[PDB]
Amino acid sequence: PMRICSFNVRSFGESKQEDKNAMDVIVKVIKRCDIILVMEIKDSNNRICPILMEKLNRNSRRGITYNYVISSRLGRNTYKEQYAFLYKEKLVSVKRSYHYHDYQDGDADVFSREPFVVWFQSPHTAVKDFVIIPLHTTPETSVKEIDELVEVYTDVKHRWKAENFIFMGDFNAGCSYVPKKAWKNIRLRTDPRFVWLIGDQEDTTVKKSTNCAYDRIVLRGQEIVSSVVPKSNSVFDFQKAYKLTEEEALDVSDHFPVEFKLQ
Ligand SMILES: [Mg+2]
Ligand SMILES: [Mg+2]
Ligand SMILES: [Mg+2]
Repeated sequence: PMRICSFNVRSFGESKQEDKNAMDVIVKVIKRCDIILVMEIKDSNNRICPILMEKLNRNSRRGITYNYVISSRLGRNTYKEQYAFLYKEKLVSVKRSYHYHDYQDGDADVFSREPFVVWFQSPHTAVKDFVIIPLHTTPETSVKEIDELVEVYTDVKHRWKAENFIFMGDFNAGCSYVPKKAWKNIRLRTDPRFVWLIGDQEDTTVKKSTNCAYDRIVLRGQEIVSSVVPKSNSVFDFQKAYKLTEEEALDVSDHFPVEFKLQ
């Protein structure tokens, strides 16, 4: 069974490479996953190659090799981020990737960080291919941004043959950003063909004082939905798993990763 993870790593820049403790936790988290979306990559050179070197040192299983695809730098101006997908080479490959663009009226309007959509081929799963649409919203505009994910789904269906979709990332989908009353105006929730694997009662925040399901996974496509391994869909508490204190865990990230498994 293949594990797919999304992980918001707070400010993953050159500085973070120097905290060996935090970096070792991040590597361990990645090593549990066959595909992992990493968000908040911030660098104008290369942080994604150091990570691959680190992950490919034990050249183990004569081939548990990892590769990556990374988006362009996305934002309004000086403040840019990248989405990266790290994946086990021998288990999946990238068929195509593109940056969503709204050809109608306002062209850079809704997303500050346009989804970097990636079409994966997966010869060993029941579902032979799927598309991952990642999103990292700006907190105060999460209602609109999450809602607009149905327009990305439409665009991808027009462009590619694809039937199976995974929407994942940091939607900021809780607490004061997306209150209970606002779910009514989000088509990604009110259309029930979209299946939510992380529910509104989950805690994706490392801090003990907060309990919000900021990070999410949503599927569409009857094939992929019915291929989810029962009980696999969860928050991975890396703090409890590696016996870290709150301070050590906050050095890694402010967010826990979310994940599920596919048959
Ligand atoms: Mg942040
Ligand atoms: Mg945030
Ligand atoms: Mg918490």
